[PDB]
Amino acid sequence: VLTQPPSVSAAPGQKVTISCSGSTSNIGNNYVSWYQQHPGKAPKLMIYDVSKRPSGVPDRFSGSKSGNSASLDISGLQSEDEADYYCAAWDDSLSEFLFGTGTKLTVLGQPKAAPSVTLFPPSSEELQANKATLVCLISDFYPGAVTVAWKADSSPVKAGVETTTPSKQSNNKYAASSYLSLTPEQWKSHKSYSCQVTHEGSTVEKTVAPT
Amino acid sequence: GVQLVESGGGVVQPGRSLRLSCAASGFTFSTYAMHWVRQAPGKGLEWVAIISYDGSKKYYADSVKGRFTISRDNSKNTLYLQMNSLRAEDTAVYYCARASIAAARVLDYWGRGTMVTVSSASTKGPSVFPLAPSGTAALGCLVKDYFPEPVTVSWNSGALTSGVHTFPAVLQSSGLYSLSSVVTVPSSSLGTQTYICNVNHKPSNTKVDKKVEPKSCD
Repeated sequence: VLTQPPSVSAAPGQKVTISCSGSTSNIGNNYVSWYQQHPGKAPKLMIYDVSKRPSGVPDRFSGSKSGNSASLDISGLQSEDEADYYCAAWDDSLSEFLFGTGTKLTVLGQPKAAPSVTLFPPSSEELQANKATLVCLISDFYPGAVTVAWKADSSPVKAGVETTTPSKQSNNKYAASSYLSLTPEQWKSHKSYSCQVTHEGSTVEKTVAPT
Repeated sequence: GVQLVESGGGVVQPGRSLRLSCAASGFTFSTYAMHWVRQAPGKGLEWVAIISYDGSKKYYADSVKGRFTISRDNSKNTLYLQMNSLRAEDTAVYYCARASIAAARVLDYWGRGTMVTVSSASTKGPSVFPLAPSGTAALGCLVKDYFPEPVTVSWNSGALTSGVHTFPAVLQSSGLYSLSSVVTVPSSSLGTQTYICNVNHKPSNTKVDKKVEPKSCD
């Protein structure tokens, strides 16, 4: 539980705000904290006990709590800022700490762009190799953040999926790949398979079938 | 200043155990609640367990509750995590963190974790396949199921590398790394230009040359 959006983005000096929502079992009663994890270094306590900063954190990094959801506001964004965040809290019912779905705050350096999906169907060979590997090619998007998940026909499922993380490319944009490995027969039966690349509110569901 | 440096991780065939190790050096460890957090590649952070300053009570997340064990040893300011029955999903990076003094719900200082890798494999090679092409279409090669990480690619031995990008692999469940490469060309130049991928996997001492063709099928 505890959903933050996968995204946010804004200009080299403007404001922005990431949300956090869970339930009365958590956030609603228990104190919330927020962490900033740049690409490869470790995380850094940004805000704690709802609105508190460790002398070491600017005043622009603020944070409130309304009901069963907390929000981390930020103003005057700086390249510095651009990193991933996480809103965490303690859940009284599961007796164990909880982390957030995470959010990537990208500070606009170049014009947005939509992801270029390109779903490849199983290769004739591999199929023979008693295996079914579906490739969903994703590319050329500025805010390097998207969401991937598949759907065998009507219904969706994750049983057998593995998606990479974005990664900058020559042309300055990000680009990542998903994978839906199957059993050649699972490939046969279900009359339809689609790849869903949600991104910036607007999604894109590319489908392809056996024939 | 504070200092926490994890240690003791790497590669381990599923099941048998392995113990991680964190060492504080920047305060009075003997009086600080300790935390274990891990992060798989890509997936966010997942909380694991917590132990008091004297190692009496501790809370684990069902996500392990019993598969793991978090003991500490204040005499040598070292924090531990015992991992028995290493399920594959457990592959990730292990962050060691110190919770505040009067706010155990606050991890103030973490350290660059240490990488865990639950994979029962030993050197293998590539399993190249053709991503039949179809403004102007794109096509590629689908390398799959290799164990030793390093693996490079090229198309036609270096003829205009533009319009190409080879993604990062991915540790599938079978603890096998797979990755693909892709190219873009004039959909008008189908059946006139020969496109093939110059694959390469040293750990397997292999080169591969799959020559992709247009899908006159279905």
